[PDB]
Amino acid sequence: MFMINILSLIIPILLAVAFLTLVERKVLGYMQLRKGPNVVGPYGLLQPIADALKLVTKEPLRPGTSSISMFIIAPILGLSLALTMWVPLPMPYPLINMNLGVLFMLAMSSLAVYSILWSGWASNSKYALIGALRAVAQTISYEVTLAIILLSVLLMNGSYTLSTLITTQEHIWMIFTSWPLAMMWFISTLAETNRAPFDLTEGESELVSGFNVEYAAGPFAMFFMAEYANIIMMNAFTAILFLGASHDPHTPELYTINFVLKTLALTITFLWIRASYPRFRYDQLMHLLWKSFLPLTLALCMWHISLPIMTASIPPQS
Amino acid sequence: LVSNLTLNFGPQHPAAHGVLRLVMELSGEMVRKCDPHIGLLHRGTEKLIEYKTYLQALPYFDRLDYVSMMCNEQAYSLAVEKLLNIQPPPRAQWIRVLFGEITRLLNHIMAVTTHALDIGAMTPFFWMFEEREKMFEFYERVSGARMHAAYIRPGGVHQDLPLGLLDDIYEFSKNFSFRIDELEEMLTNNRIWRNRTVDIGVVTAEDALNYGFSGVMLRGSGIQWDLRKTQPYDVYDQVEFDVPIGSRGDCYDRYLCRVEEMRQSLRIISQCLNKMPPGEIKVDDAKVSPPKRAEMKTSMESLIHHFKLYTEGYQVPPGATYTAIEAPKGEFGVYLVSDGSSRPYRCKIKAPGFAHLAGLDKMSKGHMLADVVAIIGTQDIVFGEVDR
Amino acid sequence: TYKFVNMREPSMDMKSVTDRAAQTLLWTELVRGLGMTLSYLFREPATINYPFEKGPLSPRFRGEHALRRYPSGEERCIACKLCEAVCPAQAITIEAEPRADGSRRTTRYDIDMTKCIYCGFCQEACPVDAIVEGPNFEFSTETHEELLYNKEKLLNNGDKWEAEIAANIQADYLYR
Amino acid sequence: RGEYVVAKLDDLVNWARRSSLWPMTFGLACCAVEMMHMAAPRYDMDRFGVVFRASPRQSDVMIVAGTLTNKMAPALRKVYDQMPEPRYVVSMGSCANGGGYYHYSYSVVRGCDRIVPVDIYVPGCPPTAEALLYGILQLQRKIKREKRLRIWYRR
Amino acid sequence: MWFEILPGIAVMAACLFIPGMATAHIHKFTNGGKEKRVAHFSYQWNLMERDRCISGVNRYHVTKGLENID
Amino acid sequence: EDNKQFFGRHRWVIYTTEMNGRDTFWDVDGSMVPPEWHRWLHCMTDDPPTTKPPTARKYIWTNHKFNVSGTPQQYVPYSTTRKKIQEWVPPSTPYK
Amino acid sequence: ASATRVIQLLRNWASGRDLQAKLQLRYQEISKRTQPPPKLPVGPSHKLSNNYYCTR
Ligand SMILES: CCCCCCCCCCCCCCCCCC(=O)OC[C@H](COP(=O)([O-])OCC[N+](C)(C)C)OC(=O)CCCCCCCCCCCCCCCCC
Ligand code: SF4
Ligand code: SF4
Ligand code: SF4
Repeated sequence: MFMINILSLIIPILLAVAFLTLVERKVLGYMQLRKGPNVVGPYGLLQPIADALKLVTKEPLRPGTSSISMFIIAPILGLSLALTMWVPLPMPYPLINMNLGVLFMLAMSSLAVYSILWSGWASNSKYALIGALRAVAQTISYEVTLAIILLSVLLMNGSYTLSTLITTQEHIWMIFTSWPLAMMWFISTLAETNRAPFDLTEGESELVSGFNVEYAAGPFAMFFMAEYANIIMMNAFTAILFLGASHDPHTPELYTINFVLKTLALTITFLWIRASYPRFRYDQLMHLLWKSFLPLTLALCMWHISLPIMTASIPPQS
Repeated sequence: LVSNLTLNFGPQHPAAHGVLRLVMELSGEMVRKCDPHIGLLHRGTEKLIEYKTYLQALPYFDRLDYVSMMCNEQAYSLAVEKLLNIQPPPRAQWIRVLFGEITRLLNHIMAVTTHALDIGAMTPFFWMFEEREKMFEFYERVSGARMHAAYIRPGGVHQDLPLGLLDDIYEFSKNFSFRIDELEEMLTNNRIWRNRTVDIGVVTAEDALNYGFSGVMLRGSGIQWDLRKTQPYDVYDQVEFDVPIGSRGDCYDRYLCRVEEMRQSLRIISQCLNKMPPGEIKVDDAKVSPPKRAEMKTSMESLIHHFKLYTEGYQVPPGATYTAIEAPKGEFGVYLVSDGSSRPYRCKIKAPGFAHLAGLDKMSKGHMLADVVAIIGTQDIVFGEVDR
Repeated sequence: TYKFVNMREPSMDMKSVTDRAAQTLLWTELVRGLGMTLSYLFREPATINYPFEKGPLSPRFRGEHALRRYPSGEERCIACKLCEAVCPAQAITIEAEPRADGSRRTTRYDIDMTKCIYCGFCQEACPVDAIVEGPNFEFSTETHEELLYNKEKLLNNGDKWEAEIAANIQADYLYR
Repeated sequence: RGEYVVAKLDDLVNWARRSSLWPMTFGLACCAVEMMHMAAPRYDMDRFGVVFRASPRQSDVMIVAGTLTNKMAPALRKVYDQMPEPRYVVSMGSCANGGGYYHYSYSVVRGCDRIVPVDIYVPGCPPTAEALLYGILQLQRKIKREKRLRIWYRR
Repeated sequence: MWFEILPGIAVMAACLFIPGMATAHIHKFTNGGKEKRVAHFSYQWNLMERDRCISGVNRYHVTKGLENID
Repeated sequence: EDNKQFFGRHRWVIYTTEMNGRDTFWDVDGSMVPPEWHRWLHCMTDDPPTTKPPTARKYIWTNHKFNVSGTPQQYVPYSTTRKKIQEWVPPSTPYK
Repeated sequence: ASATRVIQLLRNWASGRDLQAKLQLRYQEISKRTQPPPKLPVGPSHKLSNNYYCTR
């Protein structure tokens, strides 16, 4: 039965990724006075299937200068991390219930930077390596703000347990208590998934596709699935962290509906950023992180350590 | 250990503005020199023109700056008419100015939206390419072709406007400023767009003059110079408009100049619509402009002149001219040599993009790799006229 | 006359500086951009349902070529070669001779449609409205050879499209 | 017999391959702007599943939109070789078709089909965005009638 | 127009709803119709281990009340 | 036609399912529109052939044909001129 | 032009301007695709006398 739980978690997530491709294309199209996929199936509903089928029957050109061991290990690591990021998530009850769930997510997402450091190195070409190094530096630099923002927010939670976030946000959203940290967290999440003006590793008009140039068909498809799973997962984490839904122990379907709707709204906002802004330069986003986000994050961590102590509002640790 | 990355490639790159090989060495992150390698769209246009009659050479100019077709053919027509010592009729001149400003709108839409798309703002491209499609419809309604009209000819224009065209041009123009507003609502004040354009590709006014720059690349640096005002052609002296002038000579100032030029193009188009005069649309001299088909099928002289103009062409008196117009991309000119026959002896085409791209190395000094994409976009470059 | 595009200095008082600080820290112009895209999402798209819906054209549109006839069925082309003389791309190849009935008619009339620039100079030069550019624009081919048109091909194009070619000509000949 | 299963599988794979025709932006000259007009909202090539793609490693069709010069032909053949299979080439415009206005030039290759095999020849100078869209749908119908698995079953 | 994006969003919503509902219902099924007991600390684990021992059926969730002894 | 739609969508054709011996339930294309309706469909005029029929000619095709490229009905070019140089044919009678 | 009042209000607010008066989609405001025949004027030298080509 637990195996069935794992399967009924993984497979719907991959399906949601597949149709997130369609949803993103349609949202971009309608923001651009066009339609997007509306021919292949009703309202493009069979388009993700067409993409998945075409990709797995397309020739996966592997580079002659590629260390194939890591060339295939990188997609495995990426997709395995992208899937395992959902196992502690408290759609009302988690698959895996840990004391340190958000710490587990921080660690697992920090292991995901290897899939770029290994793909760029394995692909050789002597230039995709530079794009991979830029991506890794961006990822590790925004890990700092992710970690510190999570630390400051959880000082109202009292623990690293994600189920406790539901209890913490019973009467009020955590957004009303930490909105500046919410904006910085949301932009950090944007930057970590290489999205929006932070998509420097796959700049369509900067370096064509960067670290993913040599990957084609199948491994490219799995990398794409990993990225979109990470996008939906990060938006789910954001919804649980800042927009906690009311929970009825006798009707958890209500919480699930609430959470899914809020996660979809945040994902649609992620696609909304993509259609509205130009692209940051690499040094420009590094400057943003290091000289704008980091000082405010340090100050707000200070503030959120001081605040529960000076108001006798320290949460329980149980 | 000096291993400055010599990435000497990028033609297939989507931001290469078509076909461009860039030879680049970087001192780490920043550009040390740019070496544009052009000729990937050199089709021998200037040699082919020597084998073409004067009428036969006109369609070659549609395909030089294939974003500003009617402006190129206007420049060529002005040169040939100057050599012929003939004058196009007033209605033809007003039509030429109106469609030159429509063409400037088309070119500026393409330039600004592709610049933004290269930077990473893809959305304004589609909104404005719908307006571009409508102006393509105007082109096709006047000439039968969406892009390469071949409509403006030495002597005037090919045929008159169809009934109801001015009404549709008025309907389009009365709504276009709202689209410029929406384009500015996404770019002008955006802290990311300005971060990618402010103080990027700064060129000194004197250094802009000495490098042969023209148009927005001049007025971006504050130089008060516009061919439509200083050296007016057609009926441009009878139309009122403003010349937007920059102050910092960077990509952002040039972008603002192009947007305000779109607004002033709308302003000119309004007067062209309101002041279109009656009359013929080609010079009433059948030894230069072909007669009406009805006269060709009825009158002996008209038939003879139709035959000769469409087989031999008109003879142009011997001489050479350099005539230039204020094209949407800068000063577009031609040095046209005539030996007295019906074919040009020599036709050198002056394209502003040639001199502008010659200055890419200078303007990219001490800038990152992502800034060169912006600097190419701000020099708006069509390699059909760079390479000819 | 001219105008300055970026010659405004920002005001430096309490209220303006606070306005700019709030714009910096609360991302208000980024919110304006989000609003513009959101407003475009709720606008009817300009897309047409091709091929069930078609882009609008005019009678002057220059598409596929055709050779025309008189109402008697006799060809209009009397092989003057004016179109071949004027053709900017030298896409027109013509051979002629007296026909068995004595008429001045072509025996070869080729248009290299891959040499053609579709300028319409041939139909301007023609004194009898024999060669025209028709309304057809959907004639892509799977091989290069089907785009090297024959006299038979062009006459079949004329017989195929004459019904609408003649209507277009009647619509626009008074401008010519 | 077992030829019905092979026919159904071929139909499935050829529906998936023509429903996701991802082309490569080879914009050489004036034909490039009519192709981004077919990209524009009025025609919206994305509604057919025809996306705006990137590096040839994820492209299924090459669109040669513009004049190919002698200086440029080796690069075009290089990127054609780098396309994974199945791959198709659409020649758009007179210049790419057979040289066009510049057919008799010293520096212009007379038709891209001297360099690459071409599947569809789209005529016009330039072809209208609707003409290019017609060529794209015609290419889609070419893919629909391929019989790769039925060829294999009778080998 | 924009409401034709809704089908893909509905498919996404169903695919995202499935995991949470499945987790809740599997937890109810395998824990005696009640919520899966949470043991973050050794005291809760010891509570569950005592529960398993006294149930007689080696299942912590079979709850013995005052009907068992008193 | 639906004149309350915007220009370019106010007119459309629902193609036939069968034309010239070819099934066209799923496989349609713009070349299937006959020239009489081609003018109205692309808004070159405001009048359909129902109200303003084309002029009848005895040489106009009575059966419109779509693009037959890729079919055995495709056009293949050939020289339409006759041979220029006539060779000398030797006598059939030997000299010896 | 088929958009409901509520959707029109939402998009007017989001864009910050009343976009219903300047719709980018054309409607019955365009000119008829069938027009009356023209009658174009003749040039200045369409004269029967006082028109020798050596003087022009
Ligand atoms: C009693 C109360 C005590 C505590 C008080 C706490 C402080 C309250 C006041 C602080 C307000 C500002 C908070 C931090 C804001 C960011 C800081 C920063 O550097 O900003 C400027 C920075 C840098 O701006 P800049 O570039 O103009 O300035 C840089 C520095 N100078 C001025 C010197 C040039 O900008 C950004 O961070 C831009 C982000 C880009 C992406 C935009 C995304 C738009 C969409 C957002 C949607 C909403 C997000 C959240 C969604 C929901 C999530 C749950
Ligand atoms: S349209 Fe122009 S290029 Fe084509 S055949 Fe006629 S004259 Fe020659
Ligand atoms: S088609 Fe017209 S111009 Fe050409 S040879 Fe025949 S009659 Fe002369
Ligand atoms: S075919 Fe015509 S429009 Fe296309 S690139 Fe060649 S000259 Fe330009």
